[PDB]
Amino acid sequence: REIITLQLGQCGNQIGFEFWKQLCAEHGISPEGIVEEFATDRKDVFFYQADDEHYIPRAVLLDLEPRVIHSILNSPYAKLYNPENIYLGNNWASGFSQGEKIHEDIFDIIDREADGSDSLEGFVLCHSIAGGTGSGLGSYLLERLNDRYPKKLVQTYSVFPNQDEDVVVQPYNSLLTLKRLTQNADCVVVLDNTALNRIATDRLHIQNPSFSQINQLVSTIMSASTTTLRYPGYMNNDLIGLIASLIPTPRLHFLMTGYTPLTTDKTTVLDVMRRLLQPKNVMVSTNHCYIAILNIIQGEVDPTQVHKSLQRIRERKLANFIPWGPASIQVALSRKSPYLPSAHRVSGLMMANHTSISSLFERTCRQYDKLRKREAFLEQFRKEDMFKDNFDEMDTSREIVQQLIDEYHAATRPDYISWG
Amino acid sequence: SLKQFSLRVEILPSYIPVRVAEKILFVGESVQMFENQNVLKNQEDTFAAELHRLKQQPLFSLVDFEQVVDRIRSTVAEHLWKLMVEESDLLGQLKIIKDFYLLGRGELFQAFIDTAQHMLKTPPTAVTEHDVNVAFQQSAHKVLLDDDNLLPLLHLTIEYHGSGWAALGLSYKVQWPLHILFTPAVLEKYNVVFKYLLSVRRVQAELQHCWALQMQRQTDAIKWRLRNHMAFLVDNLQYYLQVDVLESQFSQLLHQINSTRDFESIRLAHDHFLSNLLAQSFILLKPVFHCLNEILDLCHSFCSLVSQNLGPLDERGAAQLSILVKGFSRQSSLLFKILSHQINSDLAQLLLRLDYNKYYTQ
Repeated sequence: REIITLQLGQCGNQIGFEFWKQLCAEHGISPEGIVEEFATDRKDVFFYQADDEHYIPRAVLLDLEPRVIHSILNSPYAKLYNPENIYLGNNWASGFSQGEKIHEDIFDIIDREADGSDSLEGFVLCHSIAGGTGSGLGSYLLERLNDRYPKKLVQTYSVFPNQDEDVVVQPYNSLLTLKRLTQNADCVVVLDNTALNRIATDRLHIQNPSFSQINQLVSTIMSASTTTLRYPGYMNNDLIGLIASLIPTPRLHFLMTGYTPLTTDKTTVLDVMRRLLQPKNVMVSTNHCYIAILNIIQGEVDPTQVHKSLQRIRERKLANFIPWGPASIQVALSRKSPYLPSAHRVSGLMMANHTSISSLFERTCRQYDKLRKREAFLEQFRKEDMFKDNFDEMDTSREIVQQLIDEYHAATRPDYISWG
Repeated sequence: SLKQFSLRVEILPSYIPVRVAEKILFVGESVQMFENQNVLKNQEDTFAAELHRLKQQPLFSLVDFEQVVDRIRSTVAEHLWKLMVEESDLLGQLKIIKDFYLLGRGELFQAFIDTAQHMLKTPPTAVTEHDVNVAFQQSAHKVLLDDDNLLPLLHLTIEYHGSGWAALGLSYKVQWPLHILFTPAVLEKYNVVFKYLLSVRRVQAELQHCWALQMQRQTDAIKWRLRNHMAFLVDNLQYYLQVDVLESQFSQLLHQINSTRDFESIRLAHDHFLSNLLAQSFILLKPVFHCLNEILDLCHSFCSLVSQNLGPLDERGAAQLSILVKGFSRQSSLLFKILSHQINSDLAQLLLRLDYNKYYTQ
C-alpha cells in the first residue's frame, strides 16, 4: 500500500532528495505541491492530499552532523515538504551508540509519520551501507522497526560497499548491518558501488563524480519498481502482494535488479527479456542459477508479444533455475507514466532471486576474516568495545551469512529439506 | 415493452426462413421500446411503403423479400447504434459492467473481502443481504467513486440457506428503453462469472496476508515447508492468467464496437465476448475447471492451517501438511494440463510450470 521513505546515510539522503525531485518531475506537480494544468490517477502512495491539492511527500530525514540539509534549505524543495520532518558518525559502533541515546525522539518521529499516513503497510528505506552517518544508526533503526512493527513491512533500497579492495572499516560495518538486515528487515534490494560505477563508466565518460549519477540510477530504479504502485495498474499494487511473488526462498530475499535502458536516450519484449536476463545489463555483481524470476514491462507494449516472449524465454532455457519447487519466471505488465518528461517510454525491469549474489557476499565473508587475521583494520575503536566485550557479534554475523550461503547452495538443489 | 412475445414456427409459415424472422424481431422490439416513455421515427413511412409493395406482389419470391428486409434492417441497425452509443453511453455501460461483474476495478471488491468472511458461513432468511450491501457501499464510499455506486444492490446466494464467496450475486438495473443490448440472461451469466472471480480474489488475498509470515516470523516439519512460499507463487501466476484473459476480451470488445456501425454486429460481438470469457475463464466443464476447483479448496484449507499458528510452531500441523503436499502434487500435474483452447491467455503458460518437471515427475 502506502510506504514512507526513511532516508539515512549521505548517499541515502542524496538518493532521497533525487527521488523526490524525480517524482516532482514525474508527476504533474509544482515545487510547492500545487496541482498543475497538465496533470484520475492515484497520487496517494507517497503524497498526502494536503491543503490546496498540495501533494506533500511523506518522508523521514535522519542523519548525524548535518551536511545535505543546507542544500535542501536553499532550494525550492524546502517549500515542497518539511512541515517538520527533518532531524539533524563514521563507524557502525559510534552510530549504534549515538542512536541508542536518542531512540525515543526518532521513534516519536516514526510514530508521527505513521499517524500522518492514512494506510500504513510498510516502511521503505532509502539507505547507503557505510555512507558514514548511515552505518549503525540504520541498523539500530532496523532493530527498532522489527521490535515495534512486526506487522508491517521493512523495505530497503540500498547500495553495498564494494571497492574491489579503499576503506578498511566498511566490511565490519556492512557485515553487521547485513546481519541486522537479515533478522530485522523484510526485503532487501541490493546494489553495489562497483556494478553501478562500472555501468556508469560504460554508458558515460566519467570516473570521479560517481555519486551524482548513482543518485540518478537509483532514483530511476526506485521509480520503476514503484511505477505500478504509484500509477494504477491492476496487479498486486499493494507492496505485500507484489513482494509476495518476488521472494521464493524465505531467507534468501536479496533480489536482482536489472534495467534494459542503461541510458534512456524499435524493440520487442523478447529482445529486452534476452537483454534483461544477461548480468551485464543488471546493476548487481560454479553452479549459479535463479530460484524465481519476475519481470515488469512498461511502455508501448503489445500483450500477445508478452505471451510469445514468455513462451520462448522459458522454452529456450535462458531462465536458469533448479528449484525445490516449481518456482519459475513470471511476466508482469505496467502502464508507462502519462506526462513523463523522459522520452523513449519503453523500459524493462527484473526482480529475481539469484544465488550468484552469494559469491559477492563471500567476498565480504573473506574480507572481515582477512581483516580479523591481520589485526590493524578492526582499529580497536572504544565504541566497538562497549558494543560487545567479546567481539562475538561479528562472529554471529559471519555465522548468519554462512547459513545464508549454505541456504543459497541448498536452494540450487531440488531439496530444501536439508540446508547446512 | 420488451414483455414482447417471440416469433416462432407454430405460427410462422415454414417456407419463410428463420433468420429473416429474428431480424424482424430486432426491428419490432426497438419499436416496442420507444412507444412507451413519450410522457427510427423518420423513416417509418418508407417501411410501411415497402410493406405495402410486398403486399402488392401476387407471386411472392423469398429472395426479393430477404433483400427488402435487409434494406430495412441496415438503416434500423444504423439508427440504433448511433443512438445507443452516443446518447446513452454504451461504452460507459460496458465499463460499469466490466468494473462490477467482471471485476475490472478489483480494488474496491478486494477491500470488501478484507472486511467480511462471515458469509463463508450460511444465510438465514432475514438479515445478511442488507449487511453485504451496506458494508460494500460504505467501503466504496471511503474513496474511489464516492459520488456513485449506491446503485448495485449486493445479493450473495441470499435466496438464503446454502457458503457464498463463490456465489455472490449482483443486480444492476440497466436503462431498458435506451439499452436493449443487455438482457436478463446476459446479466445472469455475468453474475455467475462474477461469483467465480470473487472466490479466486478471496483466496489469493488471504494467502498474501499470510505473506506477513514474512513481516513477522526451526527447520524440518515446522516451517510448513514455508509452503506458503511454494503455494503462493503458483496461485498468483494463475491469478495473472485470469487477469490477462479478462483484459484481452475487453479490449477486443471495445475496438470491435468502435469499428462497426450496425447494432446487430455489436450484439454478435457482445455474445461472442461473453462466450469467450466463459470458455476461457474455465466456466465451461473441463478437467481444467476441475483443476481450478481443487486449487481453490487447497488454498482455502491451507490458509486455515497457516493463519492460527502465528510463528513457526508444531501444533500437530504436519498431519494437515501431508494432505497439503499430496494435493499440491495432484493439482501440480493438473495445472500442467491447464497450462495450454488454443487461446493466448490459456496458452500463455504450459511452459510456466513445465520446465524442470518437479511437477511432472513428482
